[PDB]
Amino acid sequence: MLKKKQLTVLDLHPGAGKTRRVLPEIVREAIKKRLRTVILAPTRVVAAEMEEALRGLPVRYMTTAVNVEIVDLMCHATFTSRLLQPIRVPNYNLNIMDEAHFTDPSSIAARGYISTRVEMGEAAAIFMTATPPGTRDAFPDSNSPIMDTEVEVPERAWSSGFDWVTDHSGKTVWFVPSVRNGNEIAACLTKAGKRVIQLSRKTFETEFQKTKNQEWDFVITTDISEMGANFKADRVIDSRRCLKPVILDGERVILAGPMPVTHASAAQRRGRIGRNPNKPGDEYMYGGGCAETDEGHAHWLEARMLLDNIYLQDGLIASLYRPEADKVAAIEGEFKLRTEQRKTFVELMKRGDLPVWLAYQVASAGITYTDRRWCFDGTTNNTIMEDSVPAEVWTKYGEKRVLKPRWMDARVCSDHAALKSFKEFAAGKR
Ligand SMILES: Nc1ncnc2c1ncn2[C@@H]1O[C@H](COP(=O)(O)OP(=O)(O)O)[C@@H](O)[C@H]1O
Ligand SMILES: [Mn+2]
Repeated sequence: MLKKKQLTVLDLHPGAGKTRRVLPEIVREAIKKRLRTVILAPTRVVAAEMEEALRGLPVRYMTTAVNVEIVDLMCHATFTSRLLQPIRVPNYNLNIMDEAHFTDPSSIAARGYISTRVEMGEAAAIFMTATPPGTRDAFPDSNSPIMDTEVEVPERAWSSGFDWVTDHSGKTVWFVPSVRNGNEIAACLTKAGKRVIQLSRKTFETEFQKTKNQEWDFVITTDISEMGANFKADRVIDSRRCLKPVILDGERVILAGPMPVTHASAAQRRGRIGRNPNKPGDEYMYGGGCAETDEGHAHWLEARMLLDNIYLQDGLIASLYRPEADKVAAIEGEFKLRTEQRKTFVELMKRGDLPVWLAYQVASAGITYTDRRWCFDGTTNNTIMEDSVPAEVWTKYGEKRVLKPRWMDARVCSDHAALKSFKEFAAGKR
């Protein structure tokens, strides 16, 4: 697997031991061969788990998530961020991506960068995932048999007709299509006397610990838990539905759907259970079919925005990883920014915590990071609502204004927490 100019897809079925058994073997061999190696973990939670699997081995943990060399370990997003910034990144001879199905824009971009370096003959790479891009198998092998049942799954509060949900006496991981939908289901379950933990992208690294430290009956989670999150559960309830960010008329981003998940997403959701060879009969209840909803999904356009701004060699631009390259229609290099606008782009995404697409619109317009006039001078149909009335903030000048951004990205106000963060941004508070 370790030879140069080779990209290996390590696609053992879920729970087969890719992360805990195969990975340390790979690391020991890479150290013996003096290969400069990067290990890419999807989340800080997984990075901390990897330190336990890699205990003893000389690995530099480039994250504060690990309380503790020619092997570096960092998060997917950190790798892509460092490539975008002036910071020097080693030309790693061996690039290991764990949970390489992650569809975050930074993860897609990292796969494009790594796979291009391999294609140029400069490096080796190992992509670890049970569900490579394009998988059509929602029901892969597992360590113990799974009971699969197609069934109508509630997506709103319910009173009758779903007794099977609450009659269960084990622990359930329930994949919902959005934070707001999960809030409603959570409230309904809590009213029925269940103890519920909710997880989403921005709360995961913090709230996941409650699944170890607290008694719980349900974990209500968005698709973030598709990325190596381990639960001691015996049932998965899968709405089989997700929101799809879509760029409309090249001018705005909406959150379309909910709509079907990909086969890979469904397989990863189901793959939370059936992982213990000593506990057969975990249950997977699924509420819809699968479809290729990554086609036209904004994350792959946003990956091209990132990759267009990563230096590879002179003027060349890395391509997306071939199996996922057709999921976006874009002109190669069309998002490349000059030095100063690229710095603004990066700052809008990191400190600004704006979605990639929105950060690009602002930076490519020549706006500097601290200049928030664009948050207020949009068209009337770009007005953002809070509790059914136009949302308002005090500008950094002390004037109360309606939030009406020049470019509208639905992800800045899809839940209360997102809106709170964007209001603070519009006010100049970060
Ligand atoms: N902390 C742990 N202690 C013991 N076994 C674990 C632990 N975490 C995961 N496992 C088990 O180890 C096996 C392999 O896990 P893993 O390497 O994560 O599989 P994969 O990466 O192929 O999905 C699975 O059966 C999983 O349930
Ligand atoms: Mn794994």
